[PDB]
Amino acid sequence: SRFPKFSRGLSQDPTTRRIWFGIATAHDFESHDDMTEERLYQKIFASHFGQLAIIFLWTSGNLFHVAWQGNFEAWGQDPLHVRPIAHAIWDPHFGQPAVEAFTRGGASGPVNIAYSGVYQWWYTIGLRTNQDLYGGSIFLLFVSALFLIAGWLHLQPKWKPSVSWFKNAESRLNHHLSGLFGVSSLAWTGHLVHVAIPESRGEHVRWNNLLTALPHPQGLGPFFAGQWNVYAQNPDSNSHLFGTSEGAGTAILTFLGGFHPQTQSLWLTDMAHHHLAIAVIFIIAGHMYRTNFGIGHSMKEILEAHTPPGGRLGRGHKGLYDTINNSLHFQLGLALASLGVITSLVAQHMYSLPPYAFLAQDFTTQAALYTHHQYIAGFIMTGAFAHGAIFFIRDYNPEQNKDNVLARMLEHKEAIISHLSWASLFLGFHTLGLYVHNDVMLAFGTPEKQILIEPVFAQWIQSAHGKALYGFDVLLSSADSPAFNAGQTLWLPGWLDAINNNSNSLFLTIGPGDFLVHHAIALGLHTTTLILVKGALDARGSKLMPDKKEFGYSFPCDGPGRGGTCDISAWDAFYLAVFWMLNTIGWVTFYWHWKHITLWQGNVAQFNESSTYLMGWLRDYLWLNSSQLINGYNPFGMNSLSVWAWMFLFGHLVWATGFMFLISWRGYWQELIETLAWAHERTPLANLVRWKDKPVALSIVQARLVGLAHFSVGYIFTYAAFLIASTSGKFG
Amino acid sequence: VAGLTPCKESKGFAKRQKQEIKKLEGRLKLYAPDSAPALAINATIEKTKRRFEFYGNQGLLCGTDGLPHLIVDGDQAHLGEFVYPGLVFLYIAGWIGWVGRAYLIDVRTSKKPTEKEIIIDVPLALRIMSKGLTWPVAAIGELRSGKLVEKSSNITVSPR
Amino acid sequence: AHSVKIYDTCIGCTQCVRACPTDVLEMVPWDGCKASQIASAPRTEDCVGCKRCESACPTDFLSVRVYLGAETTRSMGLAY
Amino acid sequence: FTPPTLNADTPAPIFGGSTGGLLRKAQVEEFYVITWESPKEQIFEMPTGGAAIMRSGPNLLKLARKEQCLALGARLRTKFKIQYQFYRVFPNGEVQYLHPKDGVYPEKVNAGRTAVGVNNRSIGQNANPAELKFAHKQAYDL
Amino acid sequence: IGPKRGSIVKVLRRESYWFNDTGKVVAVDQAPGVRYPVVVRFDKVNYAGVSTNNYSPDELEQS
Amino acid sequence: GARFSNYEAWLSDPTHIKPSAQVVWPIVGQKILNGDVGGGFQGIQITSGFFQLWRASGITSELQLYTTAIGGLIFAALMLFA
Amino acid sequence: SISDSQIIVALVSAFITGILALRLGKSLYQ
Amino acid sequence: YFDLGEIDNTTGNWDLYGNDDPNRYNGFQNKFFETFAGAFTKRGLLLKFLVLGGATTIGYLGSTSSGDLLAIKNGPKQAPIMGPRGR
Ligand code: CLA
Ligand SMILES: CC1=C(/C=C/C(C)=C/C=C/C(C)=C/C=C/C=C(C)/C=C/C=C(C)/C=C/C2=C(C)CCCC2(C)C)C(C)(C)CCC1
Ligand code: SF4
Ligand code: SF4
Ligand code: SF4
Repeated sequence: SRFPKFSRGLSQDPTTRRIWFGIATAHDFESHDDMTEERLYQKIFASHFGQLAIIFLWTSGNLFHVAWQGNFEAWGQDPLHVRPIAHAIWDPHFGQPAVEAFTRGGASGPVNIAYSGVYQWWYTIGLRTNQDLYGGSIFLLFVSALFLIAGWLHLQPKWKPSVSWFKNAESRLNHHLSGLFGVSSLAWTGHLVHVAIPESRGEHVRWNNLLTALPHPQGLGPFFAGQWNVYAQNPDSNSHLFGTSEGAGTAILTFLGGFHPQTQSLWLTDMAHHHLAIAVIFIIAGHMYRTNFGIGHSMKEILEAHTPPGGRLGRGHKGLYDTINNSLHFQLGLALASLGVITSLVAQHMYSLPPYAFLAQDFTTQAALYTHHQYIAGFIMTGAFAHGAIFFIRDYNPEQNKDNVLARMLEHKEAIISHLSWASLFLGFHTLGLYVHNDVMLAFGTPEKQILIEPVFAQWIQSAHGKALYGFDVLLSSADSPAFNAGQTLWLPGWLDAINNNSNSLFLTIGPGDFLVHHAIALGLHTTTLILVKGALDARGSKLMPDKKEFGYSFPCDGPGRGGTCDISAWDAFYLAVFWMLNTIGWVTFYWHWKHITLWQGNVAQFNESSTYLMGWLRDYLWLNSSQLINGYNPFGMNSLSVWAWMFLFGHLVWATGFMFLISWRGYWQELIETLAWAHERTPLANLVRWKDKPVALSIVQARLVGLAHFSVGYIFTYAAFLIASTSGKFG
Repeated sequence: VAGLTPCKESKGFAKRQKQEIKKLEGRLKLYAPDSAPALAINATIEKTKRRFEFYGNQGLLCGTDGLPHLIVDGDQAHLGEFVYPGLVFLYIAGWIGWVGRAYLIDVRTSKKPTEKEIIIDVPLALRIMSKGLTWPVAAIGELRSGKLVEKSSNITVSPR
Repeated sequence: AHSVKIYDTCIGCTQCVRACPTDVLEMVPWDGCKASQIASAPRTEDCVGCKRCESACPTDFLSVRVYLGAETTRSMGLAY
Repeated sequence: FTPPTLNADTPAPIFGGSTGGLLRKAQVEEFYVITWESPKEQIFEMPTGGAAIMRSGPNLLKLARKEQCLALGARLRTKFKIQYQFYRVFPNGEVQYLHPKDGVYPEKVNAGRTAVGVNNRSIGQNANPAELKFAHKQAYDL
Repeated sequence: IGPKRGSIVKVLRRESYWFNDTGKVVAVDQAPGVRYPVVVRFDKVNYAGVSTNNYSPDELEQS
Repeated sequence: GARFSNYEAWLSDPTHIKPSAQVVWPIVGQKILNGDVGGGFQGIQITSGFFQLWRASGITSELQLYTTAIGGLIFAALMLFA
Repeated sequence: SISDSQIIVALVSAFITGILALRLGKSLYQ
Repeated sequence: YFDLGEIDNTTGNWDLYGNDDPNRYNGFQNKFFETFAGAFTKRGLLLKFLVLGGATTIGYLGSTSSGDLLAIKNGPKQAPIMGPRGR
């Protein structure tokens, strides 16, 4: 029983593949040998605890480095002219120009400038000194230690929970909606009201004076007497400076809307009310399902009773409760689908409605924070679709799902794949033809001959929000609508002042280039959805190979016969759609960074004239913003962007190195390693050294994964460098 | 509409007409006035002046960039930007789709159906390329009679 | 190592054995076809997994079927 | 069928030497010996790479893989009318006779061999993997 | 056995390339014990390039 | 070189006039590609080196280029016949 | 700014957390 | 070339460059090396003090190094470079 011990079939492999696949089949717990239901769910539960401990031990070190090597107090004194320091650098390979050039933010040595928005976050939430961040780091060290204790505890046989506890979906949803989403957002509200609002108003509220510092002039009297408007009585004025007592109000739960006029960020009183609202509604929504007390819902009978009587949905959702509850890949795919749609809702709502103080002014931090959640969301959504494919191979029972909606997806799967194919082809011919046409017209000396389409649907939606720039004047931009008159005394005085401003990123002025790149975005989502729906629905089998389910999920191919069956598996469709999410989110974040990099220095006409054709994208965005990127180090000297100039070139290595695994395939390298094995076995003084693992080439799935991971690492490092060097070196 | 001035009264659209002829007039300064390459630039200037006087007379909308923008919502002023040439397109594109569909039905009932697609039967092709003129009356006519779509019992379907 | 399975759709055309480069397949007597023979895989531990038999099988869908499972030094095709 | 015994006294074809021959897998794991009877002195293509003059009598060739024995064996079954057999030799000294097992080649049917690895169903009647979760059996071996 | 020689049948076998496709029967084996006696010829080849396949009478209907 | 070039103009003085032997048709805005190569001529500036090759061959007029073109057409018909 | 002795408190509490991470990884092995 | 009496000689188990000379040094040189390298013999013992001794020897000269010895302990020796937008 060698490594890997979870799979007996890989332990008898005498090659290097045994070393490789044991790393990659390490967390695929259900594919293990001598493996049961209880061990599956308990190992997944303790792996969740280890994941929670890693997240909290990560946050602890991102708090410890700000408290220890970062100037959080100096950034708190002046958040506009001080660069936030992540951590100090101890590199033995620096020369004296590198030590003298990485010393930023008034530090004593070479430090890294934090582009993660942790200073803006911790400032808005109430943390002011380094001692508060250190106490938070020790507290989250304790929390991660408690989660390690709980992870070890639930693997002990006294505290092992059974699968019936794990598959209790009603109790899990009630205690998740009530506890995880309700009492934590009500806990939050208690922080935002007790700590963050008085620290925005200058009052230092800590644990020593928690029971004495009253958050309102009349606290908990008007709450229980019903007059809640006392908590919205005296809001913060427009002369309020953040962190100071002057210009401040006393109301803890306002409904002002819009932005704080000095930080260009959301009001802590609004976010406190926001959390009291997504706390009351989640504790009320957490009393829905039936657990132990007679009242509630059984979701099995909800899904059984939700059948349309015309038969257009077949049996409806009958048999889907056992389908989700028995399949961990269905629950994980649903969780990652929801998580991608909310990690992208995170990205879309922290740039346009900045929630943290002095985050809108720090431009490259905002750029990093958008690109972060759009790449983490384009890998979470692809993981959702890949887990739908793994559900259809190793977890979907056609007998249990008989003529329900999930079986009817397989019944008309060629219609879904062909219509996603039509939509992708439509968007591709139209977007490419219009961009290439606008390229030809700028090439042929005639900018007026472009097909420029004003995006009047989304401009109509912006005028429906309150933008008076386009002059549609339908609702919330005209005073004759009932929605405006229902809102003009309640939230719209903040919202209209925030949306009619042209310096912020709240619902920006869009044009024909925005139309064209939104069809690029629709092309990217549609073609990624095409490959992923095609992988998920041809997961069990297809007309080329009907027994794809009996070959597992991530099998390489089926041989050169029947024309050729390369990339036939559903993992290979996931593999081909990782390139499409990289291209999609590359287009998304190209559009974001160029729409904002022209907004921040003022000349939005550069984007309005140049984004309609791809030579403007190549020249005015990829070439123009890379001026101080690749000049980070020269023969003459090196700048502070030099690490971002190396990380850019580094990306062009790793990405191109992926091509070595994605173009060249196995048997060339297998014969090459055969010649290498002969050469080592015949070389004098080196033949004495043996291998225990037989040297083989990388296997076919492993080759696609290694090329895909290299492609992804190079792709995220070329853009992390360019994006954090073409905004942080030319601020604006 | 959508914050766009008309191109006949747009100062940016008239600026692009001024700086395009001036680019071509400076190209004309290094040639003889009766020379053959100077007649091409003189024809280019008259092609440019015809273009700018055509864009302003069609009620095109020009933005702050001085460029004509198309309104594709279906505006009664803006029918010839998307709706009128879209219906012209879909008639021509449906003509391509109807005579290629009717050719495949005409060669499926043949002795060698695969030799009539590499070697396209031009008397069979040209007698239905004329018939693709009236194709909305023949596509919805086949849709109402059920001949447009095939029933799913006779369609090759990959297994679940 | 690799598991090669023969199904009852086989017509005994013998070309799966003729395409085999590691002598896995053999033709045993059978009563389910005109040729009165079906393939079998006794030496399936010698199978490299090349699926030359699946490329040479004329039955739709395939009668010989190779499932890539645990791979050893037989099924990796090494000489060192 | 009595299996043939490896004589270990028949000589080798006249070969100048190759680098594609026996590596250390021959020394510690296995190597393959193919023995065949020849009409005359011919020239054949070596499956390790090269050409050798094969003898006028019985020949012995040492190979590293079982695929090298069939690639050689099907070469001297179609180009030449030569019956061949090969063996599997282990480093402890045991010679395992491999092909043909019944004495007649596996393309031709013999009554002595039995059906193993044969399913009485088709591919479309194989069970789904969702109803065979957490078992040693899989969708094809039952 | 079989429907008829020279008749038009539709394949009900899920894993065949010619599922729900019109085929022409060229041979039915009347020997007992044969699992798939009906030999059906198709106008279109599969990915292997062949058009000849053997099906049981339970996997075909007359169309 | 015989019809669509400025080979005589380039041959008069080649240090200021760029070698050009391709004229495009003024159809869709591509007439801007007929650039100012010099010598009172508009066309695509060629980089194939034919002008310097004909200067090294002693070609002085475009009638010699037309004669070489029709002679090459004669030899192309001879290669097709062979 | 934080002090010298507070770094000692953090390093012990991370080493205690590193032991509890090592204890879970032993139990995840078994 | 197959023998069935000597299985190693017919498979490639050859000492191609080996020698069967028993000794070529003297007793004075041999007793010096086994005395000094006697505490370095056992693999489990040698792996313990190489990890523990190797961790100390990189932390010593990492910390006792000077400004001219290593530039990261020298620190900045000029005015800091101010970035754009006053940052
Ligand atoms: C009130 C009771 C209670 C509460 C607090 C929880 C709490 C939790 N359970 Mg649990 N559970 C309970 C009872 C409870 N459960 C019951 C009764 C059942 C029995 C059936 C279960 C069975 C159950 C299972 C079997 C599993 C859980 C798991 C978990 C964890 C979820 C994963 C996680 O941490 O994500 C944290 C998620 C959130 C905090 C919600 C955030 C929502 C979105 C995604 C984000 C929105 C937040 C906001 C925008 C972000 C701003 C922050 C930003 C500034 C940084 C969490 C610790 C899993 C786990 O991890 O095990 C250790 C697990 O395996 N529980
Ligand atoms: C294959 C598969 C799978 C998966 C799938 C996926 C992944 C999907 C996705 C999907 C998605 C991811 C989707 C999403 C969606 C969303 C939506 C659909 C939204 C909508 C919204 C709305 C409708 C709202 C409304 C509104 C608006 C619009 C405005 C104003 C406001 C309001 C609110 C009113 C699973 C796992 C299950 C398993 C089985 C198989
Ligand atoms: S081994 Fe490679 S080339 Fe051969 S069939 Fe599989 S994927 Fe294709
Ligand atoms: S995979 Fe190759 S070696 Fe194995 S049975 Fe098929 S043809 Fe023979
Ligand atoms: S090739 Fe296929 S049909 Fe022919 S004998 Fe082998 S398994 Fe049977």
